[PDB]
Amino acid sequence: DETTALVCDNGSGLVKAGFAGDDAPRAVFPSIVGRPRHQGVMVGMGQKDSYVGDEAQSKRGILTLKYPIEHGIITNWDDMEKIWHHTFYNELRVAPEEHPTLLTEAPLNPKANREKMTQIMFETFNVPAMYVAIQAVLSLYASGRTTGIVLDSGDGVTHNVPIYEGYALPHAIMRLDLAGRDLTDYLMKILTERGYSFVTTAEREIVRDIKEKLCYVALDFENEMATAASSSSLEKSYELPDGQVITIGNERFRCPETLFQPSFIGMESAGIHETTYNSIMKCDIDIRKDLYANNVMSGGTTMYPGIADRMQKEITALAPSTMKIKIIAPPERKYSVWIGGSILASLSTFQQMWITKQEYDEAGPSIVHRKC
Amino acid sequence: ETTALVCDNGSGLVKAGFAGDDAPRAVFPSIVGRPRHQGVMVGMGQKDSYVGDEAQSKRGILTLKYPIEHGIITNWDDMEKIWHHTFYNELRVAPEEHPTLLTEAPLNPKANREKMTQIMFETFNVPAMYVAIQAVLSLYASGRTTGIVLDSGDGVTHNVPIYEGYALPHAIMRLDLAGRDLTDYLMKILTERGYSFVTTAEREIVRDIKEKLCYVALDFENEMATAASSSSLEKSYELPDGQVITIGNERFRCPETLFQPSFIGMESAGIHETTYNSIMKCDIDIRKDLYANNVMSGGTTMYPGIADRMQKEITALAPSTMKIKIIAPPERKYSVWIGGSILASLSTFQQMWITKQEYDEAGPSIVHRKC
Amino acid sequence: ETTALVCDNGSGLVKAGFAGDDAPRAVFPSIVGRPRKDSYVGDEAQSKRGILTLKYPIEHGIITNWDDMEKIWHHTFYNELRVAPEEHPTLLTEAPLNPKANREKMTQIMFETFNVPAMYVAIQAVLSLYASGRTTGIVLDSGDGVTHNVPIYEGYALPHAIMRLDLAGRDLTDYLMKILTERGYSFVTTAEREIVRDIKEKLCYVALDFENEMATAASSSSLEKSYELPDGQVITIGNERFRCPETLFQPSFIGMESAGIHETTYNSIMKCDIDIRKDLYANNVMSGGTTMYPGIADRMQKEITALAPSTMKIKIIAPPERKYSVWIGGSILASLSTFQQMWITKQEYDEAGPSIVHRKC
Amino acid sequence: GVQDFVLLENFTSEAAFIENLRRRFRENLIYTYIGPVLVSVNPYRDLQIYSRQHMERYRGVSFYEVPPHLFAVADTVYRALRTERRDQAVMISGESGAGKTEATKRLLQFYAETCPAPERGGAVRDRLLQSNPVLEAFGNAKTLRNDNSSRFGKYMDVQFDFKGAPVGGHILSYLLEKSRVVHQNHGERNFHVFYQLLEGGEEETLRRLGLERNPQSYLYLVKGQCAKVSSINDKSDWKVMRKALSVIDFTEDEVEDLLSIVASVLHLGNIHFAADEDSNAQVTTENQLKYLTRLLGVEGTTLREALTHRKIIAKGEELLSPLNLEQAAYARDALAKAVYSRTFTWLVRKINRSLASKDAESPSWRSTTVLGLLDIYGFEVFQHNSFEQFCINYCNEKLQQLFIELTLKSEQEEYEAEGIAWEPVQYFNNKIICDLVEEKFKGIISILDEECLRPGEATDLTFLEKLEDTVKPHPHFLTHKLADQKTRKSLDRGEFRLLHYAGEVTYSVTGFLDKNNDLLFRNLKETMCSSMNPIMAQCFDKSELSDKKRPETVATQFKMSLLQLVEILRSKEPAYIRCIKPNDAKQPGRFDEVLIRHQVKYLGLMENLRVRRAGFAYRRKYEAFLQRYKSLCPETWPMWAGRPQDGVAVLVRHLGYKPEEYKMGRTKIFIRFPKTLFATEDSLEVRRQSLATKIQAAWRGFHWRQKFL
Amino acid sequence: MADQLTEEQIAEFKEAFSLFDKDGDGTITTKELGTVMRSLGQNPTEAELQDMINEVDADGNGTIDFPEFLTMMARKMKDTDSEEEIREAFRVFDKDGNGYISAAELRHVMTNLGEKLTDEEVDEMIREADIDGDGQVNYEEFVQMMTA
Ligand SMILES: Nc1ncnc2c1ncn2[C@@H]1O[C@H](COP(=O)(O)OP(=O)(O)O)[C@@H](O)[C@H]1O
Ligand SMILES: Nc1ncnc2c1ncn2[C@@H]1O[C@H](COP(=O)(O)OP(=O)(O)O)[C@@H](O)[C@H]1O
Ligand SMILES: Nc1ncnc2c1ncn2[C@@H]1O[C@H](COP(=O)(O)OP(=O)(O)O)[C@@H](O)[C@H]1O
Ligand SMILES: [Mg+2]
Ligand SMILES: [Mg+2]
Ligand SMILES: [Mg+2]
Repeated sequence: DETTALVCDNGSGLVKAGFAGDDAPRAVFPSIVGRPRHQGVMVGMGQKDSYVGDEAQSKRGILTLKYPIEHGIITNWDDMEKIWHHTFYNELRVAPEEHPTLLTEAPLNPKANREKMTQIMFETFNVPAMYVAIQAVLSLYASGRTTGIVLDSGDGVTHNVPIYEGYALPHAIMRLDLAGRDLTDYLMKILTERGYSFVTTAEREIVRDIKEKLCYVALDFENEMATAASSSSLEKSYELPDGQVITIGNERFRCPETLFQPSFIGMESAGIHETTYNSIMKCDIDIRKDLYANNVMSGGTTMYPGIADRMQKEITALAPSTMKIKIIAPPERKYSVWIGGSILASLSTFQQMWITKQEYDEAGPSIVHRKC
Repeated sequence: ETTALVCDNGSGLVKAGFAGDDAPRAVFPSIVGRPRHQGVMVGMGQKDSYVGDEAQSKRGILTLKYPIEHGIITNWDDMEKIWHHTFYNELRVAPEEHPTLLTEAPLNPKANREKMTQIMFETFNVPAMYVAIQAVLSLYASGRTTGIVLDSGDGVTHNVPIYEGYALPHAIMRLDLAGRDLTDYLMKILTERGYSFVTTAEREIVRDIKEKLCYVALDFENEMATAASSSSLEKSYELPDGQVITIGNERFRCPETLFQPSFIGMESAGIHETTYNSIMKCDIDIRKDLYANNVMSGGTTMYPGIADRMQKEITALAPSTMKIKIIAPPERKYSVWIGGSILASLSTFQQMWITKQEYDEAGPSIVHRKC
Repeated sequence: ETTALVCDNGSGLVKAGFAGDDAPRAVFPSIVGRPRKDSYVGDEAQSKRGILTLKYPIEHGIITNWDDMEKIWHHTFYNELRVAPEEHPTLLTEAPLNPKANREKMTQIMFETFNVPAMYVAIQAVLSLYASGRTTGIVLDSGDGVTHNVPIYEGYALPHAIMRLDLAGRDLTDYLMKILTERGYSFVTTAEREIVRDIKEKLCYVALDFENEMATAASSSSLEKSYELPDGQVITIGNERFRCPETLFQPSFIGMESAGIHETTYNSIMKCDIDIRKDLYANNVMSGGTTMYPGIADRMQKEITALAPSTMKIKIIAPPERKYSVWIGGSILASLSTFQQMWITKQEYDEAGPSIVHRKC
Repeated sequence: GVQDFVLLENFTSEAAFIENLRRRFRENLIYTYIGPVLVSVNPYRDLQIYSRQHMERYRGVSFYEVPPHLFAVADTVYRALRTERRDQAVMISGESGAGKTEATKRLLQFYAETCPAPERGGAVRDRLLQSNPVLEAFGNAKTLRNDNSSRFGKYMDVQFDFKGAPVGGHILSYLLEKSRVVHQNHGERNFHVFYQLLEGGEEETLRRLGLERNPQSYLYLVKGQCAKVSSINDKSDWKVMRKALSVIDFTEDEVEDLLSIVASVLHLGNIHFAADEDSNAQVTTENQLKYLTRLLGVEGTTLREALTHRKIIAKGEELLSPLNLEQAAYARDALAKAVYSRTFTWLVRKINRSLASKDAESPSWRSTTVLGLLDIYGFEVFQHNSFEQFCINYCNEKLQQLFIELTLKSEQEEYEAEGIAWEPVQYFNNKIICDLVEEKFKGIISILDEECLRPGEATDLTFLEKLEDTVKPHPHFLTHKLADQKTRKSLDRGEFRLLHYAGEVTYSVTGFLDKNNDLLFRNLKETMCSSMNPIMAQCFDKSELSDKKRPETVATQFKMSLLQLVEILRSKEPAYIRCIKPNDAKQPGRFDEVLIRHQVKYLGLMENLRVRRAGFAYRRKYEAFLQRYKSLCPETWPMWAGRPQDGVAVLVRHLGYKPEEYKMGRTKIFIRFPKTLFATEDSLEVRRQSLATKIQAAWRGFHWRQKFL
Repeated sequence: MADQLTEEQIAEFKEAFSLFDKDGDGTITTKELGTVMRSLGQNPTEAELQDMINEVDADGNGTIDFPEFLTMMARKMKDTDSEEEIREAFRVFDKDGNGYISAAELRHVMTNLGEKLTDEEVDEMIREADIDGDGQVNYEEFVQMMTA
């Protein structure tokens, strides 16, 4: 495509990338760089120093896999440039020199994370203009709403942004460094109870697939525990890559329950239901009622079966009995940040919001803090 | 032994002792701490909970809680542990011997006094008690019959104008922003350098950073420009595990919230405007003397430069012929204590204490007739 | 009599005795050997190993052969300690992140095979703090089958900060069997694996700087040592003495992806709360037999000093009795007056079945 | 006043007991009974009551007939050793200065002068008594209460053959307060031998040992700050003590070995430990070790190691593990306590083997039977009480439990044997407070044994906090936390109160963990049984290294050794003498009621009287009762032709006893109120007028026919 | 009533009485009734002799006649004290029951109790109650002597 914007949701777990004005991301792949563990022994092949995304998942038995993003912060900048080069050259197949690029970020991130995204886009990729949107603000453009509280959860961050009539309330923004990778590390810990030992970075990706397929949220957790103690009716099974069958029971709701009980992974924080209610209770007069009725959910760790019924129950239990608690959890919610980023980057009134390379030449990487 | 006890039940620090002392004998965090984790060593002598300096010493294994929020007691079962610890562990007294002076902020819920009164007479069996107002006690420590007191605690900031010993209760102003809100905002602004503090134990580390490194800028936009252009304002702090923090404009962003409450997203006027609005709500004949007697007290007034910025800001609000003075004594963290030791030693005030006879005659509503 | 029994069911050695004692009475390899009696256990299996296949019923701290493990518990009680277990409450041990069926089947065999009056299963690294005299510290326990880290503060475990590594003394014995083939020595049978364990126990040590000991061993014979095999042949070994224990610090020598014991210790400390870490750095406790190498406390101190902030003091508690701190800690625990309310009794097992271990332990 | 306290009309009154003691003592009647027990009040005088004419008066008649004397107990216990031929104890009890050593000397004087081989009996007496300065020097100390209090239980047999002749004796020492060797409370000294050596010792004697005569030069002498006091002459006492060792057949080289142990104990307390860079202990001062390697006779490289390492042995490998400063101080103090209590056990063995039978005493020899004297410390309440008072008062609790059990059992088995229905007595149950101290996983000693053993920074206040949590609802326990606001004025923080049989006692917990630790590791024992010193090579033996247990705490060793003293005392037939010091001034005639009230309570004499009285004051076989009182009832006089029981049955109708005042057993009459017995002996007193009248009329009817006609 | 004197016994009592009568007036002194009765070996007490004299000293003259003496003799002869009774009376004063009493304790019970022995009666008693010189009386042999 010739003159469109690029929208690139660089989440902690997956890169989701595409053009603005599309319905969905063209490239969706793991936010992973993989490097070989072993020495190559047939000196007769083109073997890379490193592999990215779906190259690396196909190779992963011989690789060690590393995520450059952890808790929404780019911890390795060489591996992140390898991911962005793969995203543009291999996956989208674009010159980024020709496209304004919308990036996304969690709220309450280190300021250095935007400045280095900015510096790398203008100095390395020679992007003509660039912007960094807050991820939970994007899921409202996808929802067709000016008002709502948004729970967004990815691989590394859960965050709660309340917005009323198009205004964000930045004192009421909650952030929880607990999401999909934390629930995966806790499922690897739980799986040891049946003797299934997963420890390598490739086995972390096997357990990530178990969580994505078998796990669900209990409507009443103690009644599901009582049901799993007294029957096999909650047990399911999983063929591992080498043909071994796992069988799993209460492990499949104890993993997701860590969202409602952060103390399972040793954290002191309130659960996602309390964090959502506490973010509503930080807000103004007429606006509490409209946040309860527009409680939007976003990002991949909101995809467990039953999590909207659990959230609607737990928030109904905290809020007044006359409030209409209503949870917006669409089927497409796994891509809601990218979908909403496609809308933002398309809007006529957004086209003056971009940081142009002229503005980055006048003032250095610190330009993001004025513009975004 | 029948000396009066005094407790300044502050929102963040208990400050307690006897009338006729110069300073509190007990000064400890108003916290209860409960084990977060599985107790694994047997015979250790572990406890269901810890209080004050015990909880502040064991933070990494405890969920810390304050039973007071915004100067209101919100958890009475824990507030009883703090009072029991005050008498039995810190002061080492029987409360049944000593008339007890308590403190609270103005514009509090009426049930807070009644439930303080009931707990003192029915749980601690005190012979008598009284509930003084914190900013009124702060004029006793100053030796003044006249002035406007800015008292800023851990939970509440309040302004009380007094003229010749008469409070003007319609001109009293309260602002539920103080040192805990500044700590929660310092936790927010510290994430911009990537320092993440989130647990109730880390909230105490951020409180200690706030106490040691923060100051009030004489012109915030000029200090922001000084930080944007040099390292000269940056200071390091070493954390409990030896990691070294460094902060810059965060040192004056945090305190400036008192002058700009919109940093918390609050609509309210700043502490300079709230002082001037409280003076302007008084009678015209009393204002000249109130401007010359701004008494600052409580630990949230302890920032370097706050008496200079507060004088500068009130001087720009008040008429150019007025003689604005701010009283910022080195002991101003204890003026509610020092005031309570004075207004408990005074002979003319020994008729004022609520006796257990009057509480038995009238029930817990007696505080609204006596205080 | 009727004092408590204490068994460290180690992967490689049984240590067994009574809660009143300084040290275990029975210390023998956790082995059953069969011909090539129908079977021999412990020191009789080592004594006859030239005509036997020797099998360990524990691998990586998990009991993998229960009929052989009953032979070892029977040998412990009736041959080695000379007791009836029906008369004595029994303290057993386990690694932290084991399968649940391992405890339940321990528990069932104690109450239904050995008719034990009461028992408990304790975490090995938790016991190792009692012998150390400490209620705060991070314990690196490392035995024949498992290496594990448990951080404890003011007597509370931080169970999310517990780390496990399925690499210890047997993986090093199997690595020494591999790297000794480079000099031309071939050790293959289950008896030759025990000869190589006896070499590893006498010749190996941990280099304080691996590239500098590799440069030393490549430039002189000053590191070379000699071992007489049981038929009177002579081994010479050099570079291999510190190459083998280096695998605790570079697990990639096994082909494992894991971080070393120094990094795995630091990763536990950095999973604990900020306020805890200073006291954990001053209380790194080492226990179990693979912490017995010459130079390993100096290497662990060097490596954790480099990972930790420069103002922290790192101390490493590596007692001379390291190999027995789990059993010594079990003797202390089973002797505490407060612990006597914490046994699982047969009256509770007769109500709850084997599932009782997860409520009590 | 009444000779036997079970005849007291208001036997439930402490003030009526103390008034009858005062009335008898004013009258110079220094002895009373309580059933078979004797009470003695110290006369502070050479009263002629012990002279030969009283020995021959008391030889042959029991405690149930002759008026109270030490020689009534002496006869009773000796004729039991002739008649029942079960072995015997007399327990001498009460305060130091209450006359316990004078009672012990006069019991051994009676068993010398009244027995059929007086030259061998007098020799065993002299060997028992001439050993006193030595046992007192090594085993008494100055306390806050007395300048010469015994700090051990001292047992002394005289051993008799089938002929009732003394063939030998024994000495055994129990429960020595060995915590004193290394620590003292303020105002208390160590055992007397140290100050006696430093002040009394010769120049070469001191010079060969540690030679500085100032006692503040040694840490183990000065913790109580009491070294010089005008009432004690240490110089003069050592010149008497050193001669007692010569007279009791210690050769000069044994005394030089023994002084070398006493000076070794002084040097051990002067060892100071510094830390390594690893916090392991190192001995800083060579100057104590320069002497200890000569005086203990051990190699200095071995002793340096044993003071600073604990040795484990596992799979035949032996593993030296280093001690931290707290463990190295406890190891130095454990060695000093062990080396001192073992040289005292060796002194008692070396004395005791000089008392043994010279004839073979072995089959086909006919029989041998021992009569013992046990003298163990009384109950102990001071201004401040601590770990040694707790042990002494637990010992006395456990002996009061045994005593009241045997007293109650003796009254119950009498009423059952005589066929009287047991009228119920309710008495202070000592079992409940022994269980509070000693019950296996919930008593104070077990909670204290846990607090010395368990990991982390355990403290005396942490031990109190665990007692408060685990003893909690118990009726005989209290602390400032558990106290109500009224009792919380009397009882401080850092203290617990036990309700004992002798009343409430309050223990300060400070030093409970320091005094209960006894870390004599096998490494120290192995070092000492390798010693070149002839005493120490007998005190530590190679067979003791076969024990695989951890070191037992002092309270555990004390519990076990006290349980062994109790099972010894259940096996013997016990008699009891209970001693009262009538004022603290050592003054004749003065009865200090306030001090006597404490002693009568400490001795538990009111609980004894209650349990001994039970249903009825007095009982006697009808055969004896009828012969005394038949003269009041003419139908029975001068002889009754029927059974004695039926003769008493008519006589008590003639005297006019009411049906509730008496009962009739199988062979004994029982009298309920001593009102009835006294009104009967008063009726007999007015009837003696008639008996004299009859003799005078019979004399005049004869004498007239002698002087006339 | 209960017993009656024989004419020969009356003549033997008159023969003994004649030594005190002497002049033939047929009468004895009121202080002397005990002397004439004790001459026949009777054991009257001083209280019995006072109770006797109270009924016969009706009109003075310091004396009592043979008929009233013989009447008072017939009163005393009904129920005289026995050998076994006087032996048992000493057995009640014996502190041990062994058959011996001290001369000092005999002097006590003969002079601190009623109807006291005079110092003449005590010292002449003790002179032969001290039978073999140890200071004790075998009271059973002393009663076998005294009942002769
Ligand atoms: N169906 C699912 N059920 C549970 N977890 C899911 C599901 N689909 C994706 N996830 C998890 O959610 C995370 C992906 O969410 P996403 O928003 O795409 O992550 P990120 O924003 O960090 O790139 C991963 O941890 C993934 O395993
Ligand atoms: N040096 C300081 N600089 C700034 N703030 C301080 C300083 N010392 C204490 N504070 C803050 O003051 C508050 C405690 O003040 P205080 O008057 O005692 O409050 P309260 O009465 O509510 O308990 C806390 O938030 C504390 O962090
Ligand atoms: N001196 C030593 N040097 C090196 N390794 C040793 C030494 N002593 C024992 N080991 C090794 O320690 C391991 C046994 O440790 P142990 O604590 O007894 O393990 P476990 O509890 O699992 O049985 C064996 O692999 C053994 O070879
Ligand atoms: Mg996402
Ligand atoms: Mg305040
Ligand atoms: Mg082991």
